[PDB]
Amino acid sequence: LANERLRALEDIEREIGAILQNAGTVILELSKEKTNERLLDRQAAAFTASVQHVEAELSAQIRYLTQVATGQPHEGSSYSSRKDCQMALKRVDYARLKLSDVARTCEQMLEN
Amino acid sequence: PQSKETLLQSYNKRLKDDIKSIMDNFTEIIKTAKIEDETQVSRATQGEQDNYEMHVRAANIVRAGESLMKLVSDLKQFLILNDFPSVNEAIDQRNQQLRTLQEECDRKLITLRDEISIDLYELEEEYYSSSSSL
Amino acid sequence: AERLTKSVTDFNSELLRLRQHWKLRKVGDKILGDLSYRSAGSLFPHHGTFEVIKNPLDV
Amino acid sequence: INMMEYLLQGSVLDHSLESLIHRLRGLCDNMEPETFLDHEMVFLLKGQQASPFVLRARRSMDRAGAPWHLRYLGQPEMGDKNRHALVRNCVDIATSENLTDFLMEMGFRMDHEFVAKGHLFRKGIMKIMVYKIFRILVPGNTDSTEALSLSYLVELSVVAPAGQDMVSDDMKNFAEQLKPLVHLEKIDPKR
Repeated sequence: LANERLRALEDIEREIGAILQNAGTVILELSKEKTNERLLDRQAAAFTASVQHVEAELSAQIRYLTQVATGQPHEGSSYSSRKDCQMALKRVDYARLKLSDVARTCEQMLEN
Repeated sequence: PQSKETLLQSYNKRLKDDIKSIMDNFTEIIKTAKIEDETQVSRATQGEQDNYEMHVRAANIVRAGESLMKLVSDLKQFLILNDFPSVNEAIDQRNQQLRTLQEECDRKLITLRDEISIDLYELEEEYYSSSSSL
Repeated sequence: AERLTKSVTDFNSELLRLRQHWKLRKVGDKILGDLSYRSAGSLFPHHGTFEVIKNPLDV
Repeated sequence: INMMEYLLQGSVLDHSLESLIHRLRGLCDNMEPETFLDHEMVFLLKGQQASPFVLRARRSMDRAGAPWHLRYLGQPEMGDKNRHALVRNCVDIATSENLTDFLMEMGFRMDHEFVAKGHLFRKGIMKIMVYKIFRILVPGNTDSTEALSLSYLVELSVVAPAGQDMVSDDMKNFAEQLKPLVHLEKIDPKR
């Protein structure tokens, strides 16, 4: 599932980057001496590319869900195995307790 | 899936509308800021109105990024909650693990039962044969 | 943006473990789960629907 | 009372068998698949009536001591368009092994034989079977068979009393909700 994790990471990164780009561009817009001419155009291009990339990634990721999507909430659960294992562990704990009590009584016997 | 299919259609519609709105807002802000002569309206008021419009547009774009962060959150939740494939595999794995654990535990328990029973047999052969005789 | 980066660089791992034990379902915006043995053939008329809220998450 | 079986039939290519099975298990009741191999032989009586009575006998080759099953499925009762399901009269009788000899001595003559290998899932009353028809290679040789086609066959069936129909509506809804992965529709047997 690490695929989804990587997707989300990329998404967040791109979003933050585009936001920073927009900030810088508007700051240079108010600037009395916009020295970053070509640089500014490059930034605009980069921001546009980033937005396009984000959109494409998002659409593809949305389809990923539709391929597994069905509306049905899904019945199948692990409740059976889990409950069984819990019961077994409790039984083993009870056995351990009884064993310890018998051991303690035997120790008492030895103590005299 | 009508419900899920309609939800997917609504998500696509929201993404397209937000992208178009953000691009239009950015273009409008750029021309307005590039700058224009004031006629009748006058800078004092026209300039203050432009400042308010730019601030409102920045607020709209900042929260249009928060809406997309919410969209990323929904993407992660649906990938984790509505991926029945992953669920099948995970359930199977946890089940196998727990079953093996339980069975190993049981084997150990039985052997113990066995060892405790042998000790009990020795004690039953003893205590019963003790002379004592109150 | 910087605020988003500060909120960008655990909820997901937690929800993943939750999937590992509860197999939850999607309705509205109040995502629910199954807390009954109705999958394992129990005819008890009771809704075992536990909610999941954002508070990295609370059940 | 008579037993009517609602059948919706659709196909899945093998390269999508994996995904289909995954989705199926995820939505269907929490069970493992049953992996069923069944050998079915069709016997027909050339009676005075133009229609020949056709009885199908299935033996599990994968299990031991499972009774042969004789099933009679008559003409379709499909009429209204607001059901999207093949409603047919169904009589199912478990039988002993001597069944073969009994039927041939009774006059019934064997027609064709097809083994079927596939998985069985049940959702409530609904039972979904994804199976592949292997045209037996040599009628005697159950061991050798010919896969009829690459695609597997998905059948969703509910056999219930004639008065019940809510279960058939549930079957139609469930098939529709399996549409993104694959399409199950009522296909008339004719051509």
